[PDB]
Amino acid sequence: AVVCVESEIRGDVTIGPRTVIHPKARIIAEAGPIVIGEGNLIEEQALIINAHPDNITPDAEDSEPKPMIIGTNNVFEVGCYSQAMKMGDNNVIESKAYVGRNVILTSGCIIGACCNLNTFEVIPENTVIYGADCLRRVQTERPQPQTLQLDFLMKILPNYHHLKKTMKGSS
Amino acid sequence: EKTAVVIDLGEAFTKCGFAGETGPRCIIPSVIKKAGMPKPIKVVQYNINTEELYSYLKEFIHILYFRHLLVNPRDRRVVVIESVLCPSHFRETLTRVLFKYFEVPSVLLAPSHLMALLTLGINSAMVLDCGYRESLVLPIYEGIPVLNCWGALPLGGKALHKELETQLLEQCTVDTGQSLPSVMGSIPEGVLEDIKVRTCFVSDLTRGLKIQAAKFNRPSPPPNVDYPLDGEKILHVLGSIRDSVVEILFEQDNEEKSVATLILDSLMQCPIDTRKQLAENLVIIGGTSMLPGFLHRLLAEIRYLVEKPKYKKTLGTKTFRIHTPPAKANCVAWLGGAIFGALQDILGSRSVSKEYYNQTGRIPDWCSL
Amino acid sequence: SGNKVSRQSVLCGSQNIVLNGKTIVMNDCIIRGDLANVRVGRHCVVKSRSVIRPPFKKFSKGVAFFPLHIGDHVFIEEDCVVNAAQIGSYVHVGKNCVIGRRCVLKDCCKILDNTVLPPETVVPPFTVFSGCPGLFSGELPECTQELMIDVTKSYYQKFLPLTQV
Ligand SMILES: Nc1ncnc2c1ncn2[C@@H]1O[C@H](COP(=O)(O)OP(=O)(O)O)[C@@H](O)[C@H]1O
Repeated sequence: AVVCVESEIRGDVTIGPRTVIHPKARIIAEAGPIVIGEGNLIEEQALIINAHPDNITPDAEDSEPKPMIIGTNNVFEVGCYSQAMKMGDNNVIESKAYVGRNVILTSGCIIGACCNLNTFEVIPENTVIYGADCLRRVQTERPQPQTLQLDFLMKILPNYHHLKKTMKGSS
Repeated sequence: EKTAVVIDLGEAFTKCGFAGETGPRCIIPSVIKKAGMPKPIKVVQYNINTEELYSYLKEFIHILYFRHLLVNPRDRRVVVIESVLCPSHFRETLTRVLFKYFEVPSVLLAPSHLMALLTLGINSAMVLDCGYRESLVLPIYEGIPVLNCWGALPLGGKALHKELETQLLEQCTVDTGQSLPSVMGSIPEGVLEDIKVRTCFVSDLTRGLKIQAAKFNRPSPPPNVDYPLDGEKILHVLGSIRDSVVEILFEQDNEEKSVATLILDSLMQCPIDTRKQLAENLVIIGGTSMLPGFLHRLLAEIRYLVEKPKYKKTLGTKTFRIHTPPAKANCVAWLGGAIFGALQDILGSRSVSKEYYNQTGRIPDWCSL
Repeated sequence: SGNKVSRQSVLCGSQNIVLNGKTIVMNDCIIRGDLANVRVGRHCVVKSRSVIRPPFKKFSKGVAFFPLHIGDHVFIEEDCVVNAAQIGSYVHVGKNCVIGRRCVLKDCCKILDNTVLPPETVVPPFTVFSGCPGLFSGELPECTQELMIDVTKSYYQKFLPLTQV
């Protein structure tokens, strides 16, 4: 993976292969061990979080001892954060996506612009939300978890592949 | 020559059209939503001022044909289509805008029912008018409207939304975003209406009887048909409530109010030289009533009320037909007036000009000429 | 280089950059947009806390989308993520706005505040775009654009002596 010197990580994060983290990739995985996936591209200005501390104060039996995870082809773009997103296969997060706490991001997840993810909501597969229309379950089969949106994600991943080699060569 | 304008009086929608235009043009909600507007301004605003509404009309028509086709209507005529019961002051205020502000060549009032007849172009027919707020059974025998055969049920689409919001305000069987049972008061009317309009399939008569049984002292209301929601709050509850709306749509419970009721009223004013004709003329129309599967509940109630003891003498044994609409959803009067205005250059003389409106400024309805 | 000549900020992407006159911006922003060709513009303006980037790769035969084009007497605002923007002169961006992919606008692009553009958001000249997606709300007066832009440039240059860094 492209372990960029500018990619600011924090804590024990046993990453995976092909997890090209771009410059200024501020993250945090200390209170929760976030394992990276295979085939993503952590862009600039991101924010990976782990175990929302006592500022919010979870006064509901804080005995978490649970680590975050990632998946394949789930490249998150700039602006968008990552508040412990239990992703999967090809769950791309576009610009300025306000990542929510308990959103088990399944496949075919196209996190649109300025779409604040729903806390404690099981993000099923094959669903792309609309921008202004929050929670729009539009394109139930067009944004299909496999062969349609994941195929488009692997197609967008080609530019990420060329950029992965280019960033590994430019550094 | 040129085309013309084709606009009707719609509380919810007032489309525009040209002369002999084959196919729809553009539908837009009748309310006017402007800049810095918290709530759009309607059209059915009676006993309200005339200058503010006058202005709204000016710029709305302005941008209306702009974003429609950017045409210059100071060149072609207008086909005004009516919807009775509206105050003529309002109608003439529209005319005031038209002529005294925009100065179009000529305008011409017309009935929507005429265009509905023009869909088939026959002489005698029943009128199954089902508008946005009311209905109307004012038959057109020999191509002539039947005057005293009138009536209207003020329980249209708008009141249907009122019924919906009533039922759902009573029970919030949706979740939070855990159920939020009647926590807030305002409703997303667009979402509500999306659920409603996107799920309008009429159910069986027997199912309505089940609803009636549920009114006092129930057999399987689901699989219930009702359209997804939003706002992180979606649900799958009884869609049978819309069938409850269909039941309250026709109330005989010490009310005796229905569409068939007005058909009966017409029959009361009908003379023998109209009865069998209308039995043939089972005209199938209605604007907002685009009710899927309504033939069942409809026909069943028709041939359910035929059996009324006080009406067998009036009816006898009259069978009916299905005068199917070759037109579409509500384009009926729209396109009817479109092709109706096509070669009516002849009737362009009947189209009221601004010329005579200068020295006149008035169009007479049933008044002293 | 007729901008605010002061120690304000830094960025990268010196592929086809340009330091013209009468065009300045504020701090808290980052410039990472060398994914395709570049086209800067003098007499423009921008606020603080922003971000901009080009459309896509454009290295191979599969070229990128409409990445960038700037103009004169333009005025960007705060929190405007200009992603894939090819616009013209006297443009006007708003607060919390963002540019969409393959957006090829023209002169006098009054980009509304808190609005964003969708994919393939090519806009016309002397327009006023808005919406979550790309949607031309209204239009704009060109004379008023150049005039008010110069007036705002002088007024901002007046208070520009603040923060001598
Ligand atoms: N399948 C359907 N069933 C019942 N009503 C429908 C259906 N589809 C659309 N409609 C309604 O028909 C209405 C037409 O209203 P309309 O008669 O044009 O109002 P107005 O006459 O005031 O413009 C629309 O508002 C729409 O909600």
